[PDB]
Amino acid sequence: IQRTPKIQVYSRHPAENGKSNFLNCYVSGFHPSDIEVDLLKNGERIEKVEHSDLSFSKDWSFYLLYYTEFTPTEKDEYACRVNHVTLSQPKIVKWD
Amino acid sequence: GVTQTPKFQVLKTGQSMTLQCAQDMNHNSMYWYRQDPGMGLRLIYYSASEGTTDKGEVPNGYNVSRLNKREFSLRLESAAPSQTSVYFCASSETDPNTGELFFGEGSRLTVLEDLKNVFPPEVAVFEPSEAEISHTQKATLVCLATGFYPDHVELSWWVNGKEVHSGVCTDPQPLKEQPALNDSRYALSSRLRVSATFWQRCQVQFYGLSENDEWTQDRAKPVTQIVSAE
Amino acid sequence: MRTHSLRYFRLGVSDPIHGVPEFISVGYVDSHPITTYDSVTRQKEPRAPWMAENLAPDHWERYTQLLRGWQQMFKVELKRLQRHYNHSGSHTYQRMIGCELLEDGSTTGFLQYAYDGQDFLIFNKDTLSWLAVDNVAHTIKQAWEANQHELLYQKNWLEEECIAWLKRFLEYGKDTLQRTEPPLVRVNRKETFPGVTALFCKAHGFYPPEIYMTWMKNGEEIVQEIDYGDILPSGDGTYQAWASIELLYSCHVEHSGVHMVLQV
Amino acid sequence: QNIDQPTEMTATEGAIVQINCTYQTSGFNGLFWYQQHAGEAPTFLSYNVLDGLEEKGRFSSFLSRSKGYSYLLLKELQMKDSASYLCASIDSNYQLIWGAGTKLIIKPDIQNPDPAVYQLRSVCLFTDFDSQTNVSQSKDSDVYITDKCVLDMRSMDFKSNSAVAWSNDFACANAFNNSIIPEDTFFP
Ligand SMILES: *[C@H](C)/C=N/c1c(NC[C@H](O)[C@H](O)[C@H](O)CO)[nH]c(=O)[nH]c1=O
Repeated sequence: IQRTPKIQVYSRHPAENGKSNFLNCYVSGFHPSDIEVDLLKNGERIEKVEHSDLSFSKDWSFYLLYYTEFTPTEKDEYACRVNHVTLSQPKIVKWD
Repeated sequence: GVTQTPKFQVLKTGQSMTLQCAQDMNHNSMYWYRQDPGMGLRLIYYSASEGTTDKGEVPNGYNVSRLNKREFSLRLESAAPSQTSVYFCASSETDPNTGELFFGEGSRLTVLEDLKNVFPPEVAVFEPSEAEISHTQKATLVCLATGFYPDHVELSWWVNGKEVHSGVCTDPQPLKEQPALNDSRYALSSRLRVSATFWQRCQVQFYGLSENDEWTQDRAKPVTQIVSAE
Repeated sequence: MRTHSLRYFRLGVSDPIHGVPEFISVGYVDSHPITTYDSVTRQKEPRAPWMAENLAPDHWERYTQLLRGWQQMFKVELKRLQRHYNHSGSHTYQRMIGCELLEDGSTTGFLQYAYDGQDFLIFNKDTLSWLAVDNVAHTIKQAWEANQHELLYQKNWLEEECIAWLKRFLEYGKDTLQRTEPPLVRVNRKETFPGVTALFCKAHGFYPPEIYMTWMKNGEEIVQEIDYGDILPSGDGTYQAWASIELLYSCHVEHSGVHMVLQV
Repeated sequence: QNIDQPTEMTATEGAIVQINCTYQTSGFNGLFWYQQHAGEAPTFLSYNVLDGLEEKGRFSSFLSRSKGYSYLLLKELQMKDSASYLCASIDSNYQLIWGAGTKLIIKPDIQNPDPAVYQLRSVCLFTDFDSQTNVSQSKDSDVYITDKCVLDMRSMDFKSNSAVAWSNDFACANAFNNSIIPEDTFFP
């Protein structure tokens, strides 16, 4: 029984174009532990990405938090690219 | 179970030394302890599982090596008279241990400045008093192993080629022949009691020097030997 | 105080993927990671500054040796599980031990194991027995249950020693674990699909993570489908959540003993 | 921190003895009792972590986690019970803290006492006294006196007490003068 990661892309504070913020990507509910996560800006991987350590759930699944400091703009499209054994191809999840 | 060697050892200040320990039980945890008079066992070094060791309460003057899952050898690099103690090697299934801690036979190690005072004992047997035989109808033989150093002896009583235990009493600690002196030699008494009609050998095993120990004295080398009286 | 908890996790992976450590063991006081150990570092380190400050080297020194042995037992226990199940390749072994010190002073204790991210063995400290999910778990159960000393010790740890550590850490991290950061709640109304009006109750910047949120109609609870948002970390030690309805209505929030009502 | 038990305890054979052990530790993961015969390796007697009394034949172990104490109860005492009894507690960091040990001395039940000092063959024997009398050490450093020893003649179901005095002035009559001996001591 392999469980696929639940990907949630959200901001620290209610987003406002031009106002400095943090973009978070919370990958959780997966099994096994081997996960690959990257935060994207218009398709390109962000290098300045601070993340949490692999954390543990009571249901035996695992969770993580990947985050980057960003300034939302109308022009700019953010996303979170994840890969796991359950995934045949890395899953890109666009930020609403 | 836990096999630890040697039972006794005489060292000169500064001599290297290795105590061996091996376990049959497939235990993961192994421990090296010392037992000193007046205080509780003191952990020297321990191995929680194969591939790790760590300092105990008294690690100075020692080092260990967990050779494999079965062997845990202790090492005294430069022996010091403070290291004169009884070393116990122990093992347990896992660490932390909530089960039986298995102990090795023990290793009596004595560290001295020089070996010039190491002496084997003199063994003498005293026949029962005619008075006791007529008053109690019992006969008490007495044995004295005297003038030995260090306290590395094992007294046994032998009635007709066979060792005895019934009617036997050996002192649990030897007496210091010169109590004021730091290197006092030892004296140890034993008593074997038989009936008057049964009356109508004392064996002491001294653990001293070995071949490797250099001896440059006029008197005979105080090597490991059995001293007797009949 | 509110409900607080202590937990220690262990993860054992057979045949790992080059980067993945063979063993990892992490401790938490609630949502907070406090300790970490792995087969790569081969050391127990703090995961909170207040852990580093309040525990002397002898604590990290000892528990590091303990964990190396625990790491070894996990490798053997996983290999043996695979042998029973007749399993090849990479498989996982997990353990969770812990305790809760409830709002009312009452306590709870747990110790359970899992193979391939699924419940394997579940300890019952009240009956001093192991609950086996299958016949492989049953064989390990019969074996483990043979050592009454270990079971009794496991009960004492969970019931006494665990709560005692949890109480220590709560004091160590008093400024963090015991603080209360009230939520910033707002209501968002939107004409979505023609007719459908979606009301969003969104809360943010609150600590502790445990928040209650619901929607009510005319004063009574909604007999309609409320969609609930997960309590997510904001990344600054605070949390965010939400609850929506398809429409008078009022949003009800309880967080850390304070009730809140937001009418539309 | 500190594990405390008595240094020594003395009881009569056939009676009961309770060896107490108090642990003043930073946390508690179990308490042990080990037996150690003079000049031998220690051996596991018991392990107690939860509250209660546990019987293993003539030996019983009790623990009170609240009271921070445990005892070893030895019933129907035998001469073979003469050993040291080590207790050891596990702290919250899982480290064993050992007590100094309790030397248990068992006094034999001497059914027919017959105190006497005999001369062997440069050696004086003090024998057949009751377990109540005590042998004191030597005054002159030229004279050597050994403490009381107990021999069991299993065949004749007879136990006896003996002290030995030897020297290089020394006479048997004078041999045990530094000790309080029975008034009825036989001097042949
Ligand atoms: C620092 C104290 C890390 N400890 C640690 C523990 N500690 C809890 C407990 O003593 C242990 O689980 C025993 O085996 C209970 O019988 N547990 C753990 O799994 N990981 C740790 O890092």
